[PDB]
Amino acid sequence: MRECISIHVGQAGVQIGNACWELYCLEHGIQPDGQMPDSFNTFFSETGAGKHVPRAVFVDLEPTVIDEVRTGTYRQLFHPEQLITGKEDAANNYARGHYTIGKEIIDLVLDRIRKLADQCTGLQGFLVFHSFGGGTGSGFTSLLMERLSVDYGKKSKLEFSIYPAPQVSTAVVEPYNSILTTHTTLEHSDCAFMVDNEAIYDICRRNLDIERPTYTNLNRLISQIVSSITASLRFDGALNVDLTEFQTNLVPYPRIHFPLATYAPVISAEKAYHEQLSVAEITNACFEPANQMVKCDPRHGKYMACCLLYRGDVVPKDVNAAIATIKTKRSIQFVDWCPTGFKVGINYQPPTVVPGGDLAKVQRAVCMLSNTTAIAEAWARLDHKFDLMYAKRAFVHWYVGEGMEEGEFSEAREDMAALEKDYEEVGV
Amino acid sequence: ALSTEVVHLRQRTEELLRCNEQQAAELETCKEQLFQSNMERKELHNTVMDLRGNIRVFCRIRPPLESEENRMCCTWTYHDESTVELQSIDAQAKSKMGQQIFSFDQVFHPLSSQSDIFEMVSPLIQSALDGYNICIFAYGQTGSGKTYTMDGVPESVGVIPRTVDLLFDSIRGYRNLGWEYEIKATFLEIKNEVLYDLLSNEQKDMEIRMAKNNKNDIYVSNITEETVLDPNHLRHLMHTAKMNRATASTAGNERSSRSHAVTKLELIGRHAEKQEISVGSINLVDLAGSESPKTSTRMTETKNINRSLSELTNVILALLQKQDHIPYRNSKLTHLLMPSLGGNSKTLMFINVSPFQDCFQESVKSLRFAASVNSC
Amino acid sequence: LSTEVVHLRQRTEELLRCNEQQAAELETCKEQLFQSNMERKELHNTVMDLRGNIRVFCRIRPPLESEENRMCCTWTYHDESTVELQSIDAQAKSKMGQQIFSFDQVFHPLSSQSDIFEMVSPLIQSALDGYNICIFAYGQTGSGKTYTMDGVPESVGVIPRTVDLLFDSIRGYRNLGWEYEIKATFLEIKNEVLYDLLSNEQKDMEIRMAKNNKNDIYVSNITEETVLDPNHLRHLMHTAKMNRATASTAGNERSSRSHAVTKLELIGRHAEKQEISVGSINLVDLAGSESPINRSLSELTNVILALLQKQDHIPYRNSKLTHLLMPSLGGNSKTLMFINVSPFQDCFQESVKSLRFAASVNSCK
Amino acid sequence: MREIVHIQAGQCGNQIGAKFWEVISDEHGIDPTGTYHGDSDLQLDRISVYYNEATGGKYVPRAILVDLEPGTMDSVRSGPFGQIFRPDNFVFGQSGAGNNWAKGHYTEGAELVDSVLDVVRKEAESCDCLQGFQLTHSLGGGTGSGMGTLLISKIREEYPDRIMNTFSVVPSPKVSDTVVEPYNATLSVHQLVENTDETYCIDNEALYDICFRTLKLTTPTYGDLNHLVSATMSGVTTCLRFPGQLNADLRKLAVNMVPFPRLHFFMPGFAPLTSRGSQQYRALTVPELTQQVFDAKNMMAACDPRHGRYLTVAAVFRGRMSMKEVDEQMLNVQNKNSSYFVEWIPNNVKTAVCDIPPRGLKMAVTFIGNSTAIQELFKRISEQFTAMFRRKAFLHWYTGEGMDEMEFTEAESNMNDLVSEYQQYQD
Ligand SMILES: Nc1nc2c(ncn2[C@@H]2O[C@H](COP(=O)(O)OP(=O)(O)OP(=O)(O)O)[C@@H](O)[C@H]2O)c(=O)[nH]1
Ligand SMILES: Nc1nc2c(ncn2[C@@H]2O[C@H](COP(=O)(O)OP(=O)(O)O)[C@@H](O)[C@H]2O)c(=O)[nH]1
Ligand SMILES: Nc1ncnc2c1ncn2[C@@H]1O[C@H](COP(=O)(O)OP(=O)(O)O)[C@@H](O)[C@H]1O
Ligand SMILES: [Mg+2]
Repeated sequence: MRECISIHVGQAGVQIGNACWELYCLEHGIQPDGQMPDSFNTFFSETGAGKHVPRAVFVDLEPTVIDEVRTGTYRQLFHPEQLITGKEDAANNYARGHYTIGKEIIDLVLDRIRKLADQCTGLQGFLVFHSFGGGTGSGFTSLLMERLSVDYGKKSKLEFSIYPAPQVSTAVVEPYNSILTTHTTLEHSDCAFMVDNEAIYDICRRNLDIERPTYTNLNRLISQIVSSITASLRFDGALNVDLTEFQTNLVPYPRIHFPLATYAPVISAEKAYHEQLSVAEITNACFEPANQMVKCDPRHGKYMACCLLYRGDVVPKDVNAAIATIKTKRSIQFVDWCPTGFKVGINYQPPTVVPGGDLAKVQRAVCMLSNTTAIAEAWARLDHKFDLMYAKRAFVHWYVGEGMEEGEFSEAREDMAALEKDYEEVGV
Repeated sequence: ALSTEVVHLRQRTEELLRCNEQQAAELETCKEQLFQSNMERKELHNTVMDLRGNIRVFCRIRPPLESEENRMCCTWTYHDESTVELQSIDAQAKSKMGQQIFSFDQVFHPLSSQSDIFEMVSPLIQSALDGYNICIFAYGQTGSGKTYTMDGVPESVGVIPRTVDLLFDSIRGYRNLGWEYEIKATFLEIKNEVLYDLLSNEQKDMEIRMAKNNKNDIYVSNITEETVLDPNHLRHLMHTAKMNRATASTAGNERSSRSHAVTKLELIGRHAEKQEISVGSINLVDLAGSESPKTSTRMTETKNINRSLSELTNVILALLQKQDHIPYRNSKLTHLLMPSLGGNSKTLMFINVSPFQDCFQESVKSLRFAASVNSC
Repeated sequence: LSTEVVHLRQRTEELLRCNEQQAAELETCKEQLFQSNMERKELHNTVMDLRGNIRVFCRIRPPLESEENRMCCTWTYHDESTVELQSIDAQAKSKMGQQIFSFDQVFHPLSSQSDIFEMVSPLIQSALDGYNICIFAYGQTGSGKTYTMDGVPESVGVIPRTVDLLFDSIRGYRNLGWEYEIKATFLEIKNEVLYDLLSNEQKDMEIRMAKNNKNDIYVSNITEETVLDPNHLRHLMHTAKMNRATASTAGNERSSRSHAVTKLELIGRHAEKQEISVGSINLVDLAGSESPINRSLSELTNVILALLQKQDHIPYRNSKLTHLLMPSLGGNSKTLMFINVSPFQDCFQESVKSLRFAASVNSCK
Repeated sequence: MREIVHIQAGQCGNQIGAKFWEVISDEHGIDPTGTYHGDSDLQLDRISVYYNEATGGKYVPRAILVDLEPGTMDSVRSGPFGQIFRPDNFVFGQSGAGNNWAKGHYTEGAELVDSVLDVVRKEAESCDCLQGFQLTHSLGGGTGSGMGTLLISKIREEYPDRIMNTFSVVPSPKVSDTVVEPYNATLSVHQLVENTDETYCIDNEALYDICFRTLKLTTPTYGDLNHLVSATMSGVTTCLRFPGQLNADLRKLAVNMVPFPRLHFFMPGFAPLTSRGSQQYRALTVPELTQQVFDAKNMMAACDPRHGRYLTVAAVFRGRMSMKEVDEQMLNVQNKNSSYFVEWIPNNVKTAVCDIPPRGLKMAVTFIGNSTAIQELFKRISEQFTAMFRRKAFLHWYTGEGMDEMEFTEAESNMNDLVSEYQQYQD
């Protein structure tokens, strides 16, 4: 079995994993205790006794959210020794999470993940969920990525990091952490999927029509995304696509490995009745800039590749017709050298809606894994924010006093600039 | 032949006494002229410094050893005497870092020895002879040549032995000018952001305090300030500091190569005839290694070691941009060296780099911010 | 009576010893004076070089009483080194683009003569350092070039002011061993022909390479007077202007088109030592820049721009004035340029013709 | 578990700390005895940060009470929630500073610093992983300033990794309570800018405005005045003591708040301040809290932020809410008040939404603003300090204690540098 494991660092990672594994155990009829009153073998190391232990490694530098998950309904579900806890948070610092607490727990976390790996028969890849402005989600994430690249390298390292929103930054020092972790993860992450908080806020505003969206709903959407991604492994379909094929299909070059996710059937229960939810209309919807999970305009940039994951009662003829119609579209721009990248992940396992959720029962769902030129401007403005911070040397004292030098900040900034140069020369 | 000798030698008395007064009056004039003659060049020389500098950046690349020359070394390209280009041989580094060109005041060839450094000594001591607070900084990584140029070797002495020898013969000339110069030696160490004494083994409490005369004048309480009487006495003063500063430098890299030693020679020149007192100071200061903190055994203070370098980099940039406020008190090193960093004071900025490929990145960090000084 | 003889016998011996030490100590300080003076020379020269080039200087002059009814131009001042001029004709204001020119310093009509001498004082020391200097007054007719150089008795020009500073330093330098002789030659370049301003005896004059320095130039048959004091040179300049035959009353073109070259060679010899200096200052009052002979003016335009370009060959011998200043346009020396501009709309087309020369200097340097 | 040690200096600091401990016990449902009687187990989860475990299911505050006049704590001991303290914590002198920083830092401080240092170590070693120290005091008197200046200097040099919370009460601009409070304050801030890394400036005059105008109170008793500070200060640590959507702590805001080490003086602010009878007229949602907490009418300090620029803004939330509202509203004020925000720090807002609101309330907001309006307060003190300096008023009391006059120049000079930085970064 081509089994895979997931990692959860930072409060974002822990909450996302909580919602994700909740959806997972809902999919296979797994009780919160861990038994089912094969398909689930990929993510659950079910023993002889009825305890389907998840292949999850939750790590945090503060015990708050991990204690919360140890208090919820899933405490007995997770293996107690899996949950690794620190004592003090990285406090918005890449410096702390990469030098001062990261290497003081990295031995324990690497031992745990190695024990999990030896438990697995056929290793498929790695899943990590974190943030960018998060101190843990930058420092610890980059340190773990480089460590795993050293340890394995040949395996599949997949990032589900969340993008810092273009207009709002909850952490005032987000650009520093983002730039440092991008610099230290560019050469150690096979493919890093992108999702933005502001974009999903707008989506749940205008599509879910919810006036009070909490982090729970964002985590529900992210769980739906990951379930669509992993359906081809956890279930059979007409064309099953594993994580290995993702790097072949998506990335043209080693550096350009930042696709953005998209989910078309994001309508609410009330609007479900007024629409038939046909394949063609949802396929068009997933190309709408307003439906993108990243705050950017895909209309402004050419596409590099499009990975489509379909689940439910879907017919390949309809998918072929929809993609043919999209090929004829004008606003949908593309580059010439790769004019045939539309790899499909058709499957016939309908998505399951969590009780008390905001999504509706939808027969067919599509997960658009777009890779396009529409992230170059986001990188440019992130680097501009970094330059604004660095020009007055504001907040530099903390980082130089807890693990690095401003020379390293210059290195990261110029590395991001070189990435922008490569991106723009590929775009033309 | 007795009575005639009375008149003749009385005439000789008038002939000599007239010559006594003739030579006395213009002896005062020539001494008066020499003071303004040295005062004219005093304001002429710093004008030369001001137009071309007053924050001078110099770079020296040390030569690889006979076995280290076969070791991989990044390509060194010298466009001229003021610009140096270093390129990483690795193709992947070329694609991302690209061309690394930097502009400085002067570039030192690995075969330049100490000749041109001694050529820089004469203008900088003249600024000290002008009673100016002049400071020099030895920046670079471990083994890049900071210790080879500051202290030196018996066959080719460093700046400190050369400065002392030239300073002593210089003040002998000014002793002919009626100037008596009192020179004070102060040795201190800045490790873990707390000051020590190099000349005393006793553990005393040190604190930075402004002098009674002026706020801009800074002293440290309970220091062992020694009055210098002769070169050999002064030479022994610096020699006494080396074994007191005995710690791992390359074998362990524990405290040395990560330390800030401040050697200040306060010169107090006085002229009894013209009641003029000239006050100056030189700061033979070497800087800590700017290597990235990887020694997790004591990585906490290495950040403070990096903090002093970072704050010092912040301070020098503030001077160039004409910033009204300069954060001198953010670090002990900057606060102590505030008199020699602001206003009419002049700073030599000496950076040491290593030609090997593994040190290319740390060399780049040294060059870019030093070149940023030249840009502004 | 023999007792007092013995008393003055030792008095003679002690006064010989005291004076011998007094003189021996004196000479050591005297030698220190020479070595202290020579370093100041290079420092002054270095400052001039570090300043770059002392060219690109514009001096705007105020309108006169008879020029009150004339129409001016829109003079825009930027900081203290850049000046912009625009025509009051709004129809041409949108067609002129950017009439902006940046200078080393900008002189406005409120600047007194002493302000100009502030930048002229340092080069006098450089002239004493054995370096050739020149002062160029350039612009259209009526700009004020003669006022900058010669001026009026109320407000003297650079020529009266350089002599006062020159002699003040010379007498002060007498305590520094050096002895100086001042040689004055007054010459006018009418049209590629050299005329002597100190003698009415018309002869033929030619320019030849120096016998002791092939890179130096001496003028044959020129009247070369030894200046004794500022009174002597003031009389010498009065003779030059009277002999110049100022035909501004009838036939002003003849007087205006002729260039006025004032060369003052400084020679410094030091006994009991070695010192050779042939530094000279050429106070040239250039002619009108108006469009039409102009061989000297046009070549002076080309030679200056070529020097800033570090051109391999300089057409020094392409005109009399440029070849007259062939040793006075070298690399080690420092050059000054004054651009006098009339603040009038009728001269606006001439004003821009005086300023784009400077705009081609900084863009070339 | 990131425990915090509490130190109270001066009688003002003692009273404020008493109010703070009583409101904290209200949060955790603790009787005067120490027996827990609350209902939410979340209280027990982080009960350790402020309460040490005691036999029989009791708890004692992790507080140190420091003073020079024994009578103040006697009222505290006799008053409610006085016996809750472990009696060994009561450390005091007998002489008394007498509103003289000279006594409290060189003579009375020297003889008593050792007494309080040991019990600090005893409490420090009674913790798993110490987080930091919180100091409650005032800059007006001598006990609240002499102790604090000495202790913060002391605690820093043996606990450099830890963070320092100094709840200094800045002297009022107009209603002066001490003839020589410029001398205390100016000498106080000398150690503050060197040792601590976050300071909350509170002014009674502005605090008087909050109760009299915003709360329309008529009897501004110090118990009420300290109540607002206590409520404001508890909200700073609720993210540490309680779970939330974005669990922050003192370490989180430490890096966020200060762009530079010296600029660590902030303006506290508590949003929900409905008057005695205005709660009926006012709806309670995220919007009303946003603009109310961003008014100069509501700042605890006596400085108008409109005179300067907000270098850094923190916003800690309590209760049940959707963070989308706090998302755009912080964005909203970021756009309308662009003049009030520094240009070279875009999106300079920190959000720390928690889950548990204060008892008797539904939503709460704590505002921590590092604006540049502080410099107008320092120059007011600087002018007052230099007004009474060259005339040598009351100098003999300080000089005769054993300090040189140039030391007064140090505090004046060093604090002047703090002033110069604010207007420099204001442009
Ligand atoms: N989409 C989404 N993002 C979240 C959620 N919870 C937290 N985040 C993000 O996580 C970031 C918080 O920082 P963390 O990743 O937890 O980093 P940390 O462990 O707190 O360490 P420091 O950042 O130094 O305090 C915020 O910027 C949020 O954007 C969530 O439930 N959903
Ligand atoms: N908010 C508040 N402030 C107080 C209280 N008591 C005193 N103060 C303030 O504290 C200052 C008194 O100085 P203090 O430090 O207490 O004197 P010390 O204890 O002898 O050093 C005055 O300026 C008051 O404004 C109180 O109960 N509440
Ligand atoms: N700053 C000034 N103030 C008053 N008069 C001036 C000034 N500058 C020039 N002049 C006038 O200009 C005349 C000199 O003519 P000038 O313009 O120098 O001839 P050229 O056209 O050869 O330059 C003088 O008569 C004088 O009155
Ligand atoms: Mg004329």
